[PDB]
Amino acid sequence: RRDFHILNEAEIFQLLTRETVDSFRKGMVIPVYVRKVESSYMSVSTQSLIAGNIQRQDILEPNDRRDPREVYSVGQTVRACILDVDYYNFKCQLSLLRQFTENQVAGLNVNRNPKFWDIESENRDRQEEIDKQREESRESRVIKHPFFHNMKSKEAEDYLAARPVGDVVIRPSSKGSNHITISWKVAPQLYQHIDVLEENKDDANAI
Amino acid sequence: LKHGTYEKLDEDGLIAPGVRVSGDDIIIGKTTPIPPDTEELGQRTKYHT
Amino acid sequence: ELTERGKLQIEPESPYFDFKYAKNRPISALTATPDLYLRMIQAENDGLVNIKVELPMLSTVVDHFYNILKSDGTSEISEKWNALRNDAWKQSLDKLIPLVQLNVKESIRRDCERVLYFQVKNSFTKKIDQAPYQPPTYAKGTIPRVLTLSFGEGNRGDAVLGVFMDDSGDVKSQIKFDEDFQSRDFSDSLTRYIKSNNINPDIIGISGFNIHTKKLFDKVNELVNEERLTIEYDNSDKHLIRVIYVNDETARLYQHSSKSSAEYPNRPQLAKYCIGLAKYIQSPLLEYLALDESMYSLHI
Amino acid sequence: SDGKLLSLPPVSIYSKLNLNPNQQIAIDSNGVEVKVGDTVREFTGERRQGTILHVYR
RNA sequence: GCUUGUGCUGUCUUCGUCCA
Repeated sequence: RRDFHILNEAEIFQLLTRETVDSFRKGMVIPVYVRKVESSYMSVSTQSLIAGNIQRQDILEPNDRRDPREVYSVGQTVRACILDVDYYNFKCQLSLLRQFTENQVAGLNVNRNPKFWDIESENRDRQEEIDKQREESRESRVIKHPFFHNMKSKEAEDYLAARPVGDVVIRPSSKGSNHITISWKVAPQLYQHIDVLEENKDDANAI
Repeated sequence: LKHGTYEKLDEDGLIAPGVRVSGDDIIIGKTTPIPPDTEELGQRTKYHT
Repeated sequence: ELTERGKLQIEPESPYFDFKYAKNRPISALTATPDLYLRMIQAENDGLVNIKVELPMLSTVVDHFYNILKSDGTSEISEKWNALRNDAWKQSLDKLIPLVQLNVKESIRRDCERVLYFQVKNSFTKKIDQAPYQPPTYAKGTIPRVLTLSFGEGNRGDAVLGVFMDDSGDVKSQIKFDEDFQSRDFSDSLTRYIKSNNINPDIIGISGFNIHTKKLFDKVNELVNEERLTIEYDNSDKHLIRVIYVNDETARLYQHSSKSSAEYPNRPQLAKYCIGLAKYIQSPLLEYLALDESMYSLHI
Repeated sequence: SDGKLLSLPPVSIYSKLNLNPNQQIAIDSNGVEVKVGDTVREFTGERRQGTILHVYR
């Protein structure tokens, strides 16, 4: 048999942190835990007890001029991106810049060659799911007013048809819950719909 | 332990006269022995007796 | 192909995402990567995906067999006969295709399974192929006297346990260090245990469950480098006693096995873990054998 | 974590993964911290919802 | 980075307080 096998840096790291070198390397986003906040750096801890630090250039955005302590405090965990890993010393440096924490989405290295990958199908499914995300729900509006009636434009005109000239009805507007359509009889078989824009609304159903 | 504070007790477990006390403070510190558990496994003498 | 279940369940993080839209993958290259085909089959069995085998030149074979079968007549009667023959031939192809697809699928499945079986065999052999640690100035195969030190986790209240075993494989003495491992008292007590009691271990093993064990390893290495704790050699550059990390799958499984409890009814779990580490250093093969059924659950 | 089911003897299992709240931490898509027992809803897919039982990676 | 401490009997007896 071969002599006793001595663990190396990668094997020792995997044994201690129970995290593989592949799953913990450059270009990965992990929810680290803030442990100490300082003006020039922030000391954070990962899930696997790996102590990390970030130099002041990356805790806050380059455009912002605030203080690290005001924005982030102890116990406020944030997402971070791995920049460097000291496997021997179990030390890592992180970045809070959104160019890493947000843009890194397709982190897999799957070969997307059109000859062997159906890019068109994945794209089509992508707009399908994005349109599904765009899909929402809407409901009717209820208002309490003596001259308010939940009628269509033609319905309001027909309701005012049986009434003499000058009678007024109020119905929801098609421009949104912040708009109100008022229909009044200008003349026999002649009606005017006037849109009213609402400001400082307490509620969608409120006036 | 009681939820009060033990910081007003002296070395002998008795409070000293002249000390202002409030409700739920500990004025007499007393302990009763308990057979130790298997915590002697890996506790550095920090096991409840 | 993807079913609706496949359309919804294959996420960018799921292992099935590697072949969510694969197309025209060569069969001959599959045998070199058996796990991809195995995972495709597993996803198919889950009702998510559908695997299809197709030939670019299927029309070529159909036309060639038709030309062999078709008649050379040109009359409208011959045209009707040729049409009937071609339609029956197309129906025969429709019936025949699924069976051939299934046969080819089974053949590739067997090939990939055999390849992965051989790969797992080689990985296990590599895992279990290691002779016991050879102390210096001794021939290979000699069983060394070993000392294991461990504390497990390193939280406030984590004493360091020490277990020493001789070359005979029988436990000789177990000691507790109840002071802080960073104190001078810990180092002095460890030095006294190492030297005064004539223990003279050939190699010292250190292991744990987290990164806190690294500091203990560094402290022990510094102590060894400072006190010049050279190995006793039976009757001159005396060599230092080696301190290394120890793989502890077998130790972790041994600390929970009832075999240790029957063997050591009055010992802590950490003592059993240290004994398992020491036995693994003495003889990895026997420790791997001791797993019995739990050896199959090892990450091979 | 993969989504499959296994059957193993109690001995074969390594040990329980005792994790403190300082270790068992979850962050949602928007970056707001979510703790144990909270109710969240899947952003896409089946868009299901439920209470968090355990957080790992 | 050293991190904070949650739990109380029971049964008699007596003497009292406010109405009655």
